[PDB]
Amino acid sequence: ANKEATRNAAALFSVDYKAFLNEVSNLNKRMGDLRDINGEAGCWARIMSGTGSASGGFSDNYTHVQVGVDKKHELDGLDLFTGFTVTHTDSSASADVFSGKTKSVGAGLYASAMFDSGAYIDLIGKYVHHDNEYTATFAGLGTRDYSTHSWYAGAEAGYRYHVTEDAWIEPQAELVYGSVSGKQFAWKDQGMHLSMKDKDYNPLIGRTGVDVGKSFSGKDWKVTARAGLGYQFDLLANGETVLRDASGEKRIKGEKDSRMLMSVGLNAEIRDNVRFGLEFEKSAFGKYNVDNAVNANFRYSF
Amino acid sequence: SRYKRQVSGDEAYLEAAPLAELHAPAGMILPVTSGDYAIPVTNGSGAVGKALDIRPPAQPLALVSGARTQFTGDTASLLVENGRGNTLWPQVVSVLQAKNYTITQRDDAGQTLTTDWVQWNRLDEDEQYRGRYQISVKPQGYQQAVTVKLLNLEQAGKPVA
Amino acid sequence: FVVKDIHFEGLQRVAVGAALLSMPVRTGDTVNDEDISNTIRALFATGNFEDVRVLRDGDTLLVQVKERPTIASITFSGNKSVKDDMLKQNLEASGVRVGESLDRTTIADIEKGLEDFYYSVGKYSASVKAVVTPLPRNRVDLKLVFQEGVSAEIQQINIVGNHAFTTDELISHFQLRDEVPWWNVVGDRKYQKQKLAGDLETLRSYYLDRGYARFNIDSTQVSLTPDKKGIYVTVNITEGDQYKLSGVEVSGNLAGHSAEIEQLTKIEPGELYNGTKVTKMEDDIKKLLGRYGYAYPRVQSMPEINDADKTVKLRVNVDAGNRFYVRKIRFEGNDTSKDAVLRREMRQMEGAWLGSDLVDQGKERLNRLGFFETVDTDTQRVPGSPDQVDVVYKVKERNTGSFNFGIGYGTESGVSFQAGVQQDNWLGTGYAVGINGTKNDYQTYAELSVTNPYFTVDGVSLGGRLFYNDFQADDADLSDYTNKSYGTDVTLGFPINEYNSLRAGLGYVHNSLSNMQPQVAMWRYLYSMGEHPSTSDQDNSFKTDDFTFNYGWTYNKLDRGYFPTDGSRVNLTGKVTIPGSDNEYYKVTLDTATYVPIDDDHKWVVLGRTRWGYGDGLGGKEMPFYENFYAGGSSTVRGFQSNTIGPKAVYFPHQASNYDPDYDYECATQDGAKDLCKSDDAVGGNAMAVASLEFITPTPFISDKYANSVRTSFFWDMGTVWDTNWDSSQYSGYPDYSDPSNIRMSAGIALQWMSPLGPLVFSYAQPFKKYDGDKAEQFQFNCGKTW
Amino acid sequence: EVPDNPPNEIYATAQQKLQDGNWRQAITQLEALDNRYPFGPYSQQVQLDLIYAYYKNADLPLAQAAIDRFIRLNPTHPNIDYVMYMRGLTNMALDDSALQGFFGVDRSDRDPQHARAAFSDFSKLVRGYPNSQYTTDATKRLVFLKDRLAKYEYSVAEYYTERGAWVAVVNRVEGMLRDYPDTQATRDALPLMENAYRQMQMNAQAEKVAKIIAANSS
Amino acid sequence: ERVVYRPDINQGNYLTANDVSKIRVGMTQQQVAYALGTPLMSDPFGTNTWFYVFRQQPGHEGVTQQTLTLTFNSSGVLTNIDNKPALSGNGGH
Amino acid sequence: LFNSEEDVVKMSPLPTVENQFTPTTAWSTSVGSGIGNFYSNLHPALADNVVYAADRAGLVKALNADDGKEIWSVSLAEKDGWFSKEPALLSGGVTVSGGHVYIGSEKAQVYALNTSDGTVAWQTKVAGEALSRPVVSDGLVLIHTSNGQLQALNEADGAVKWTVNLDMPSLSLRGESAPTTAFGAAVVGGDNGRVSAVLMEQGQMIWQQRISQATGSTEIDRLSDVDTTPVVVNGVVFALAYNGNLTALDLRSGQIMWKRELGSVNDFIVDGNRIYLVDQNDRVMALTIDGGVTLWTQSDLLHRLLTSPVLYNGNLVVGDSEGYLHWINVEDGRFVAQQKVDSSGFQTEPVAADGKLLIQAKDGTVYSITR
Repeated sequence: ANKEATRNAAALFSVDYKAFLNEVSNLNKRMGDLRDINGEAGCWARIMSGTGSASGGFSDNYTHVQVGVDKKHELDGLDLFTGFTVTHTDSSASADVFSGKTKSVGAGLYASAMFDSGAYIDLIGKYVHHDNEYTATFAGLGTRDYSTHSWYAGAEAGYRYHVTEDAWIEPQAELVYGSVSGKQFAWKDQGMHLSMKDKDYNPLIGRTGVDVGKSFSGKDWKVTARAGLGYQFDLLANGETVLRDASGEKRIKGEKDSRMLMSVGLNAEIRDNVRFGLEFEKSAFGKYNVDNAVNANFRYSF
Repeated sequence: SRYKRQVSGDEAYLEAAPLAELHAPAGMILPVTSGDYAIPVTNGSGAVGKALDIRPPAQPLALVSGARTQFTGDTASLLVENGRGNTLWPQVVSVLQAKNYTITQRDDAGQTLTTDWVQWNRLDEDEQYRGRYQISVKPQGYQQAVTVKLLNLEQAGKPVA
Repeated sequence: FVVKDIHFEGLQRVAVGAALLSMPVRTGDTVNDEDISNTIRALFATGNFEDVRVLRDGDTLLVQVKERPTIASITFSGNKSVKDDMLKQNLEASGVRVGESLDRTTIADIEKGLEDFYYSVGKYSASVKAVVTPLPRNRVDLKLVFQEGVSAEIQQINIVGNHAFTTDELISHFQLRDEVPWWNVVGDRKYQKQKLAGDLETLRSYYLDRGYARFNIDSTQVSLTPDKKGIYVTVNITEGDQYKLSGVEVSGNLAGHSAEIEQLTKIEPGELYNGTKVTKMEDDIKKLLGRYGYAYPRVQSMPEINDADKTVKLRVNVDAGNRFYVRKIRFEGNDTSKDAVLRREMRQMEGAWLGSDLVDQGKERLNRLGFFETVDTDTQRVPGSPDQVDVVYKVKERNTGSFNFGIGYGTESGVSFQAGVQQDNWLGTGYAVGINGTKNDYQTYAELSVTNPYFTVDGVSLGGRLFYNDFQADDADLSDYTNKSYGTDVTLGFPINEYNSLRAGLGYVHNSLSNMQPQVAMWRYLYSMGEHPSTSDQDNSFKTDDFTFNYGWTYNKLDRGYFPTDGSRVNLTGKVTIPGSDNEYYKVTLDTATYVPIDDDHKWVVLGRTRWGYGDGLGGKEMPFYENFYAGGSSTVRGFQSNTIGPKAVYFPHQASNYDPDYDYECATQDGAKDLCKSDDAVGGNAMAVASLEFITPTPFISDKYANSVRTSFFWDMGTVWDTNWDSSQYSGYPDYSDPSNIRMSAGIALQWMSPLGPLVFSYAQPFKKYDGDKAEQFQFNCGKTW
Repeated sequence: EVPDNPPNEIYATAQQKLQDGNWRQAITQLEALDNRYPFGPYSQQVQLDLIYAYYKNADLPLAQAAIDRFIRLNPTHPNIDYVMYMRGLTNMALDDSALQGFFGVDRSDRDPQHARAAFSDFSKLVRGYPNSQYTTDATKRLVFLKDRLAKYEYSVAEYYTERGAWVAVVNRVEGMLRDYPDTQATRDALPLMENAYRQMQMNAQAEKVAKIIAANSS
Repeated sequence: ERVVYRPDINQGNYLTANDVSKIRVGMTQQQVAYALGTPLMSDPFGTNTWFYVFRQQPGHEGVTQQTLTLTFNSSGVLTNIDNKPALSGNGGH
Repeated sequence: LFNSEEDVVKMSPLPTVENQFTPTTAWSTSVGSGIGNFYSNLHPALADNVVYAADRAGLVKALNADDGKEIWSVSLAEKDGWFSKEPALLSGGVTVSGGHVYIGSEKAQVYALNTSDGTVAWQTKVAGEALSRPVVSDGLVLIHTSNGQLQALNEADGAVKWTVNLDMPSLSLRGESAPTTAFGAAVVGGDNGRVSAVLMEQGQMIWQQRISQATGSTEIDRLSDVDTTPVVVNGVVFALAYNGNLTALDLRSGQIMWKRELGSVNDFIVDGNRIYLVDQNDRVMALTIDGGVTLWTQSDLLHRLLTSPVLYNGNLVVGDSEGYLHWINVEDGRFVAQQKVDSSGFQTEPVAADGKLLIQAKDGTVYSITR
C-alpha cells in the first residue's frame, strides 16, 4: 500500500534517464564539425550544463576532454576520413532528493563520408562506459553503485541541397544501445528492510533529427547558424523492478518516451586551427524534457 | 613550428639600397675577377612588382586533333593538315554563319576576310579583353596557311597594345 | 609510286612530323615493294598499331591501323607482398606503361619478369596473367592476374668440415635462423641472397679472429626442396691449423710520431693471430694520424705468413698526406634557426689544421643541443688545391616548442583553464622563452621565463623567472586558506669542462598564509617558529619574506637531445636562505638518468632513472611546509594520482569559523574530522626517493621513415616520502610516516609522440602495491586533463 | 575523380577554376587533361599553366620538378623566358616567406642556399634574353639578392671577430671584398678587417686597410 | 671578476722549426708551397707577399705566435723573408 | 591475420574408391621416426629375408623380414661428441652386398656396417655430403655427393680410388643423381641436365652430353621434382632429365635416339617393352620404349606429393604424402585398388622382392604389405 513508492520508483526512473539521456551525443555537440579539416589530431575539449524539467527537477554538468588522429584514407563511397578518438567523462549532477557524480572513458572512432555535402553518414562507433557514484538522501540510504555500458551507432542520413553557399539542410537519425546493472539493495525506514532490485534497463534510444544549417563567412573565419529539430524516442523502456514494501509484491515498469528537442546552436572556425563554437538546446513534450542546457565546444588541430 | 611560407604577393624588393660602387685609392687594386655575382646593365624596360603579368603567355587549346594550337606574342594558330585542302572552308563558313559572328566585308569569291572586333570575358584576373581577329586561309597546296592578325586590342573600349 | 598522302589514320600517339622523320615511304622518289616492307617493319619496330596493314590505292599507301593505343591503366590484382610502385617500376623496366602503345607480343615475358622479381624475394611459386578490356574508342587496359604461392623456409643450415667448433654455435652467430623459439620469437625462416653473403662474411670473420689465419670458404650450395617449399644450405670450409703472432714491423713515413704508434703496436710475444685486432690496430693508426692533421693517409696491413713453423708477422705501411684542410665551414638546411646558433658549438675553427676528432666533437654537440632531428657531417675537398677542405654539416630541423593546455573539471561550475607554451629556441635566436599559467574559480597562477644560453661567447648563460600565485580560495567569503605568493629569480651559470656546468643566483619568494586549517604538521612548523595560534580557531595570518642563494651542477652527456640512446645525465640542485631572511631551510634535489644500449644498431636500450631529495631547518626551525616534495603522477611515479604519495594530514577538531554551512566545507569542523583523526589529503613531507626503470623497444607497426619519431617502452617504478620530523611517541595510533620502508611500486606500458603540439605521452599502469588511501589512475596523458 | 569529357571542355572549366581562385579543382582538371593526353596539341599550354598553378598555390617542389622536366623535354621554345623566370621566382620564394616576420626578424642568416640558386637562375635569364618583357623585375631581384648574400657573409665575419679566431675573419672579409665589392655589407665590414689585422700585429696591412676605409668614407 | 673556462683556439699555418729552416732565397712559388703548404692568408691589395702566421691560443695561457712573411717578386721568384718569433708587445693573460 | 594470407595450388583429394582385393599389413615395426620432414633418399632395402632400415638422426636396425624381429640395433651416431650424441644425419640409402650395408651420411662420411653385429668395417670421409644411394659393382662403391663429386670408394678398406668432377649451378634440385653400371661402364646423372658417364676403372670421362632443360638460367618451374637416375636396356640407355624431359641414347654414342620434351618426369622405371613413371605433376603415364608415344595417362593425384612407382604381381604401386597406396593396372590405366596405412605420409621409394613389399613412412618407418 506504499503510495509514495510511486515517487520513489519515479526517482529511480529519473536516475536511469539521468545517466543515459545525459550521456548522448551527436557528432554535433561533441566535435562541432569535421568537414574540411587539415592536420593530424586535436584536443576535443567540451563542457555543458542542462538542468532537467521532469517530475523531480534536476541539474547537470559535464567535461569531455579528448584526443585523436585521423589519417586521410580516401577508400570507399563518399569522402572517408577515418579517425581515432578517446574521451574522459567526469559528469556531475543532482536531483530533488540526492546527488551523484561519475568518471568515465571510452573509444570514439568516426568517419566523414556524409555524401561529401552533409549527411552525417559516418562510422561513429562510440564505446563508452560508466561507474556511477551516487548518494541518496531519501532517508539517508546513501549508496548504491554499479557500472554500465553504452554502445553507439553513429551515422545519420542527410541529403544536402546546398543551392547556395549557406544552406546546410540534412536529416539526422540515430539509435544507441546499452544496459545499466542489477542494482540490489533495500531502503530501510520501517524496520523490515524495504528492498528494490532493478534487474537491468537495456534501453534503445532513437531520434530522427533534421538540420537546417545556415553558413556565413568572414575574411578567414567561418561562422554558421546551426538550427535543428527532430524526434527523440526509445524502444525498450522495460525498467521493471521489485517492490518489497513488506506488504506484498508489485511490478511497475516504464514506457516509451517521446520528446522533440529544439536547437539554436552555431559554430566558428577562426584561424583554421581553432574551431570554437557555442551551442544551445531545448526540449518539449513532457518527459524528462531538458530546459536550460548550453553546450560549449572546442578543438585545436595541429 | 618550422615553415609556413606564403608568397601570394610581396613588395619588399623595390627598396634595397642601390649598388654604390666601391672606389679605391692610389695603389690598392682589388681582384674582382672572380666576379660571377655581376649584374650586367640593361636598358629598362618594363614593369616592376604587381604591374607585371605572371599569368602565363597565351597558348590556345586545340578544337580538332592535329591542330597546332600555338600562340606566341599576340598571334594564335589553328593549323590543321588533313587529306585535302577543300574541307576546312565550308566548316569555317558554317561556324561563322550559324554561330552568329559579325563581319563587315567578305569577298565570298575569295577566302580573305576582314572582320569587326570581338569581345571575350575571363574572370582569371580582374580585367577584360576585346579585339579584331583576321583569319587568312590561303591554299598553298594540300595544306592550308592559316594566320591571325589582331589590329586593335581594346580593353572594354580602350585600345592598348 | 607517286604518293600524295601517307595515311596515318587514328594514331592517337604520334603526329605527322615524327611519322615523316621515321618514314620509309618518303615522298619524291619511286617507291617499290621493298619500301613497303620497310614501312611495315618500321611501324613494327615502333609498335603503335595492332596490325600494320598497308594498302596501295592507285598510287598512295594506307595502313589499316588497328588500335593498340592506349595502355589505359595498369591494374594489379592483390599483390599482398610487394608495393605496386615496385611493380610499376619493374614494368617500365620491361618497356610498357600508360600512354604508350600496346605490345601484345611481350605480355608473357613481362609476367616472367614478375616471376623473377618474386624469385628474388624468397617466394618461388608464382604465376601472373594479363587481360585486356575494351573502353571508349581508344582505351584498352592490361590487368595483371596474380597467384603468389608461399615464401620458402630454410630447413637446415648445414656445415661440413668443421672439426674445431660446434655447428650450433656458428648457426646461432649467423644472421639467418632455421629454428626460432616460440617463447622468444625473434626472426622468421625466410631466405635472401644478401643475408647469405652477409652470413658468409660473418662466419669467415668468426674463424679469422681465432688464429686460423689460412681458413677459407671452399664452396657454397643452396638447393631447392623439390616442392617449391624448402631451402637447404650447405657450406664447406677448411679450418687449417691456427697460427701465432710473432712481431709487428710497422714501417714507412711516419712524420715524427713513432712513439705512440709503437704504443699502439703492443703484442704479447706469443699471442694468437686476431684478424679483428689487426684491423683495429690499423684503424687506430689511421685515426691517430688523423688527429694531428693528416686526415687522408693510406695505411695497408699485410699478414706475411710462415707456414713452416706456423707463426705470422705483420708488416704495416703508412703515408703522410698534408694538413691545413679547413678553409670554410658552412651549414646547410638550417632554414629557420640562426647561423651563429650553430657556430657557437663548433670546436673546429676555420683556418686551422684539420682535427678529425674536433669535427666529431662538433657533430656530437650539435646533436646534444636538441633543436635538430639529424646531423650528418661531411668533408669535401676544394678542386685545384691539394690540401684544403670545406667541412659541411647537413642539418634537418625539428619542431621544438609546445602548446600545452587542457581543462578537465570537478566541482559544480564548469571552470578550469590550465594553459601554457614552452617555446625553447624561440625564433631561432637560441633563447628559451617559456610562459605557462592558469586561472580558476579561486586560484590564479602565472609563470614566465627566459634564459639566453650564450649571454657571452665563453658559455656563461644567464636566466630568469617570475611567478605570481594567488590561492584566493573564496569558498564563501574569506578566511579559507588564502595563500598569496609571488617572487622572482636569476640563475647565472657557466660551464667548467666539456660536459659539466655550475650555477648561482638569488631568488626572493614572498609568501602569505591566511586562515589555514589547524592541522598537525603545519602547526608543528608554526609553533616551532615562535608564532603560536589558537588550536581550535580557524583564524591566523602568517606572512613571511625571505631570500635565497640558488646553486647547482649538471653533467650532460648523451647521444641525442630528445630521444637518447646512450650516455647519462645528472643535476644536483640546491638552495639555502641567506641570513636576514625569515626562515632557515636548505634542500637538495638530485635528478639522474642513464641509458645503456642493447643492440649495436641502437633500437633496444635499457633505461634508468632516479630522483632524490631532502630538506631541513637551520637551527630549531623547519623547512617551511609550503615547499615539501610531492611525488606521484605522470613523469615522476606513473600510475597513481598527481601529488598523492606520502603522508596524509591530520586534523584537530573545530567549532566555529564563520564559514561552515550545513554539510559544506568538510574541513575538520564539528561536522566531520574531529580531534586527531586521519583524512585523505596529500600534504607532502620533506624527503623523497623515487627510482624507476624502463625498457625501450621499437614501435611495432610504423615504418622507419617517421618511426624515428616514436618510442614505445615498458617500465617499472617505485616511490616514497616521509617526514624526518614526524614524531611517533605521542601519535601512536597513526601510521608512522617517519618510516621510509613503505615503497609503492607500479608497472605498465608507455607510448610517446613528437606531434606538432610537442611531446605527447600515453601510459597505462597498475599499482602493484598501495597503502591507506592512494587514488590510482590506470590511464594518463597530456593533451588535456588526466583520467 | 576525373570527369571523362571532351578536352576543350576540360580546359574551359579549368580556366574558370583558375578564374575563381579555385586552384585545387584547377590543378585537378589540368593534371588530368595533361597526363591522360600525353601528346595533346596543346600540352605546352597546359604544362605552362600547370606551373603557374603549382606556384600560385604555394607548394614549390612540384613546381621546380615540372619546370625542370619542361626544360629537359622542350629544350627550345618561343616562350622559354617565362620558364626561366618562373624557376627563379620559385627559388626566391623558397628563400624567405615564413610570415613569422611580423615580429620583425631580419632573416639574413638562415642558409643562403636558395638565394644563391635564385641568383644563378635570374642571371642566366637576364644574360639570355635581355630585351624580353621579364627583365626589369629580374634586375631588381638581382640587386636584392646580391645584397642578401653579402649580408650573410658579413654575419659570419662578425661572429668570428666576436669569438677571436682572427684569420678566419680576414678570409671571410677577403671574400666579401672579392665577390661583392659594391654592396653595403662590405662597406660595413672593412673595419672588421682593420681590427683583425691589428690584433695579429701586422701593422702595415692595417694601415693599408685604413687608407681604403678613408678613401670611401662619407 | 675571475674566469674559469674557454676552449682552445687555432689559426692556420702550423710550423715546425726545420721546415722554416729550409726555405731560402732564390726559390720559386711552387717550391715554397710544396715545402710548407698553401698560405691560407694571402695579401690581395698589391704586392705578391704571402703570410705564414702560426697562432696558438692555449685556453688562458697567454698567446703564442710565430709570424712569418714571405715577399715574392714580380715574376714569382723569391727576394726576401721576414721571420719573427713570439709577437712583440706583451701577449696578455 | 596469419592464417588468411596464404594462397597456393590445390590437389584432388581421393577419387573413386575401388577396393577389389584385401590390402594387408604383415607387420608395423617402428625403427623410429625418423625422416621427419627433411627430404632425403632413405629407402630401406631387403636381402635374404632380412630388413635393414634407418632413421635420419640415429640408429640402424636389422629386422627379421618374416615378422619384424630386431636382429640387432646399433647406434652409429657417436656416443661421445659435442652437443648430444652428435646426430649423424643419415641421408644416404641403405644397400646390401657381401655382408655390409653402406649408409650415406650428411657429415660427409660413408659408414660401412656388418650384417652380423654392427662392427663398423671401415669409415671414410668424402668431399661434401653424400646424398645418393651408394651402388655396388666390381668391388667399387660409387657415391655421388652434393658437390658434384663422384668420389669412388674401394670396398674392404674405404679407400678413395679416384674423384671425378662435375659442375654445380646455383639453385640445384636436391642433387641426388644416383649412378648405375653397364658392361663395366658407369652411367651417372648430373646437376645440369647433363647425363655424363665414366669408365668405371680409372676415371676417364668418356663423354658429357646435355639432355634437357635443368632448373637454372633456363629455369623450368620450381617444382621440377625428379631423380636423375637413369636405366639400362638390352643395348640402349634411357634417362630422364634433371627436370625429366625424357631422352634415349646408346652407351658409346649418346647421340639421342629421340626426344619427348613434354613430360618432365621425376623418379622413373621401365620393364621390358613399356615405360611406367610419375610425371612432373603426378600424371602417371605409360609409354612405348621404341619412341615416346603415349599409351594412357591418369591425372587423379595432381599436386599430391608422390613417390616413385613399383612393379608388383602384375600391378603397379604408388605412394603419396597422405598415407594412402593406389594400386594401378599395367594396361589402361585407371585405378585397380586403394588403401591407406599410415597418417604421417610416405616420402621414399618402396621396394619389391620375394613377393614382399615394403616402404617406410616418416614415423611408422615400416609397413610390410601384401595383397
